[PDB]
Amino acid sequence: VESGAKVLRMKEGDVQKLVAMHCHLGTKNRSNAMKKYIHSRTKEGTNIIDLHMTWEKLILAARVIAAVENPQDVTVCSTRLFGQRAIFKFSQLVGTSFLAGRFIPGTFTNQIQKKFMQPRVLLVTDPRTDHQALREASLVNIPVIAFCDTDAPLEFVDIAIPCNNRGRYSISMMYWLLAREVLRLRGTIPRSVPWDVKVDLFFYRDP
Amino acid sequence: TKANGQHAARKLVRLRRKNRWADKGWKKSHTFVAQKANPFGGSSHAKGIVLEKIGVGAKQPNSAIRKCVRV
Amino acid sequence: TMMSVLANALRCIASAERRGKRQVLIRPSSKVVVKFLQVMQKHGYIGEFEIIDDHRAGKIVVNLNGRLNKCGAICPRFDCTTPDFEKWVKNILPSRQFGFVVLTTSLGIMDHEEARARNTGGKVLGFFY
Amino acid sequence: KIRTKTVKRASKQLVEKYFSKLNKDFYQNKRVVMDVTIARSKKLKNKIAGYTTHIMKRLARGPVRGISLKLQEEERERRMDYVPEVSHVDQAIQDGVHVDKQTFSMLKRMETGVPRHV
Amino acid sequence: MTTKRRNHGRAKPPCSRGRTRPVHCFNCGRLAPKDKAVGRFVVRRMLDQASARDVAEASNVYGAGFPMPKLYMKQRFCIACAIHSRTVRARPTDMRKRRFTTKV
Amino acid sequence: KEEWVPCTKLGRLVKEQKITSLEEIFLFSMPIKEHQIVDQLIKESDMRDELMLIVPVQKATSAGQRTRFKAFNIVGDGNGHIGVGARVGKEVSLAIRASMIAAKLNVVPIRRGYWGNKIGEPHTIPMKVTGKCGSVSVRLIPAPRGAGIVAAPVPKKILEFAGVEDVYTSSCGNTRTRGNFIMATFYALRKTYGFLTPDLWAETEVSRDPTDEHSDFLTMGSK
Amino acid sequence: IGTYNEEGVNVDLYIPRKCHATNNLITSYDHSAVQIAIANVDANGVLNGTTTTFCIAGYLRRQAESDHAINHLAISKGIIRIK
RNA sequence: GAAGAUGAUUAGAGACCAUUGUAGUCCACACUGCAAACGAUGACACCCAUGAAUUGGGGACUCAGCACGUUAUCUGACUUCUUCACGCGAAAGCUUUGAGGUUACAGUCUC
Repeated sequence: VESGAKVLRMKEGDVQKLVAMHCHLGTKNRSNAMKKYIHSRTKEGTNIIDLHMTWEKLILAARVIAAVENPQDVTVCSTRLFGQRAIFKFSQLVGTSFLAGRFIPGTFTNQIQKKFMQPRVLLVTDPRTDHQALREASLVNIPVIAFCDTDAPLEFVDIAIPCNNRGRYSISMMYWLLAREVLRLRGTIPRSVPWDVKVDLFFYRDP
Repeated sequence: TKANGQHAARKLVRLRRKNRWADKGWKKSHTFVAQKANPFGGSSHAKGIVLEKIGVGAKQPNSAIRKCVRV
Repeated sequence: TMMSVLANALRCIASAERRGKRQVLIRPSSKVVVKFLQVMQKHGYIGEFEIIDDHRAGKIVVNLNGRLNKCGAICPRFDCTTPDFEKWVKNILPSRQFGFVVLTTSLGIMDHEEARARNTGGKVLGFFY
Repeated sequence: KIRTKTVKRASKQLVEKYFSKLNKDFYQNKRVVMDVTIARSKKLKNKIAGYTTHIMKRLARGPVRGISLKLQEEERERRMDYVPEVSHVDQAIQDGVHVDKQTFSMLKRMETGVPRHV
Repeated sequence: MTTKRRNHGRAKPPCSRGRTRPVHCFNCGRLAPKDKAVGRFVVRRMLDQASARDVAEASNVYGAGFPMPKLYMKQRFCIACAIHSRTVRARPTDMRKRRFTTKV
Repeated sequence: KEEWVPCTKLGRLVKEQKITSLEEIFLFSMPIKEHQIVDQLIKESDMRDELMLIVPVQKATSAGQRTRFKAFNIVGDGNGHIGVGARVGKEVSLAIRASMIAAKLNVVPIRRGYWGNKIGEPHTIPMKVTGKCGSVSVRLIPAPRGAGIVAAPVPKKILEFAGVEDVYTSSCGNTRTRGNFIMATFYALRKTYGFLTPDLWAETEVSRDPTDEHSDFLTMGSK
Repeated sequence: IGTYNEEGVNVDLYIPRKCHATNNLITSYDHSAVQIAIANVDANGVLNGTTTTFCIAGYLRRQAESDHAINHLAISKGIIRIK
């Protein structure tokens, strides 16, 4: 950003977590528009995402949700179990609205409907199957931020965070980092301590 | 399409002169077979001597009898 | 082949502009193509351009600021005159306000606006909005 | 044979608001249905009664399509609070992490550099 | 008129051949181009299961002794031919474009 | 009318004095989803509502056939706001009432420039524009002052609405299907602001949306 | 800025917004032309308040050129770090 | 196997079907130039994005310092996205392989 003291920069323990829970990898298939994000290819054929790139995307999306002073106008959406849990725990803290399970059409466009809402901003776990959401963000003038599989298209995604959406431990990490840093910039939790509660709360468990 | 060259002129001219013969709104003016065919000679009117009164039918959707004159 | 140098250049610019691209490549170079670019860069429609040398024929490269909407070519190079500035300026352009037709003269290469000023007509070259 | 959506709707609502109804006995569930409801049909009340039995008999397995208020408890059955646990284990106290040589090459060229146990 | 099929019911692409050899039918003797013609591969048994048992009883050097051979053939059919024995059928728009390649 | 309850952010603001003009809504692109947003901001004695067409449509059914009526509305201010509805209803009055709603949603502003003579306030379109619906496409050409509205009576209306008093025009293709001609002409008059001109550019500053600024009072609104 | 008279007086209803990426006029008609507002940050993680703004056109979400352009815009203003 | 012959089918039937059968079907040397000779898309040239393959060449003892395959790149051909981008078209459809870059109408030639 600047002027600034190298603030909100990747660190030892940050990296240590990401590598471990395997969100540094992508999906195996080569991209259709995310070619730049990919850093090489392994001898398992899985495309590694660059760490520096991902990190800056995350800080960016923090600046977005920091600029909404009524967090309830931002939406979170999953259609996948692995992100389901992490949504609920996030909407407690950051105070965002959400719909999870499945997106329902006409929640952002159909007037006669009691599930009607007008977001300022929208998030998604996967732009591929949350797609209905995105196409109703388009016509209401709502920007988007998504957690993009490398394979995934970027259609109707304004800003994109490269991600692995396969498995629980991948997705939980990303929501946890966002939520952390967001609360560090609003309500001023210091970055001096390690953050208060665990990533294990954001893991899907089954009831 | 067409030719945009500087000296292309003669090809354009000869093209038009050919394709106006595919117009019937050119023939009707310039050709004197049309004039000949017309029973007035292309004049506004003409006079004639009445021969016989001829009753003439009508086409299928409107059935009527029409009064006509063989001149 | 190509029978107009200008046509080869300014169909790369137009297409690129409609895709919003911020640089374009141009396959040939001529003394003429230079002058055309120069005009538009003064009036503010182009950032910069480079001419690169292969020592056979150069490859121009241009930086678009996205301020153009079209750059055409009037191919037969028809004769325009001191009265007939009016004619062209109406017929091929969307306006008289910001339409720029570019012409050739003995004097050099210039806008219609400057052509009228020095009172010389000539053969037309290209146009832009 | 097949029952209507009026039946199934009303019976679902009942099983959410009442756990007085809990039986597989037609007879008990009938008498508590009819007194709590105004529906003014014998048919609808007997249907609804038999549906509430059908619900409970299926709940003996577990999965139903019914509606219950049991969801309250099933939600806070999720206790994921453990002292590090999976968090710092994965970060390796000495538990180890090993990963591709491309990953290695990336890490050491970062400003952060490699973290320990990798 | 209207381009009902892009490939025109052929495995022949535009601007390559424009001529592929005719091939007879094993039904009606009709000729059509090879690419148009409707290929199938049969793998026809020489005994029903019911009879296979009975013959394998009387066998010693065969059946149990060696697995029974089958008659293999390629069958190239006409369009009309195929449709009438209902081994090819009309499909909705979305499905007509699908192919399964040369695999079964 | 009957008492009105906004379900739209915009709607709330408009019912208050917060958004006081169309311009604010337009300038930071936002859809108008309630026709009541137009009526409140732009007072009656500026608005006009004409019915450009009413026609029967028929849908085939075994034995007797059901019928319906298509109709168009056109709407706007002579100060440079226009908007064209079209809708369908099974009776006359239905489709009429419906049209006027849709019309007031579809409202779009109009840029008017000059021909190269500057006096008074704009009398002329700023440039040539085209619009196309079906095979018809219209070419609006800017005219000198005192030209009048040189077009057919169908577009003459549509141009009068948009504050254009000096124009020269021609159409192409099949123009004798009325409906297509209307939509065409309207898409033309949009395309003005869709075209970049030197006079406009200066890297003009943006500022916060009315929605964002007023977020607090929308929260209070929800309560 | 905008059309003027010979008297220098503005005649326009409004002057439309700029899309910084392509330098093209954002229409009222385009509702996919989103205004993204990021909140700046200083040392000690304190928000300066919303200051900077981007505007993206609706012709950049019809093929998703959006992400690409946002980066070039950001990186130039020092918001996003590159090595 | 046209023509012809015979038997059926049928109210009538060289019919469609069945059994036959001449010209023809083949080759050489002459003519004919009449096809849905179609991609119903004239020829040359420029610009134009998404993914996975195939076909040739090139790049990183004994017909043998060889042949094949994989990774990656390139030039030349044929085409698919049954997730082809922009755009065009009345629509069906067309998409570096144009019917796109065209009322903001002009690269060149021809029928």
